[PDB]
Amino acid sequence: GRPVLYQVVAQHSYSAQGPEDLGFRQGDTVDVLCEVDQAWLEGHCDGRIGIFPKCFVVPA
Repeated sequence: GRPVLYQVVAQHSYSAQGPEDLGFRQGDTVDVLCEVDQAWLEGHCDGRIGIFPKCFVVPA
């Protein structure tokens, strides 16, 4: 299992283009699973797991 580092809140919406992407709505809570890169995070939301830009979320 992937432990949840912390939760973040989406400040901007984001639509997933492929299966590696995590999409979400503005206001969704996201469970961060990996601090991938300077600009990318891996997380879970609504059963889905994927990566997304760090600049779309703020700490929960």
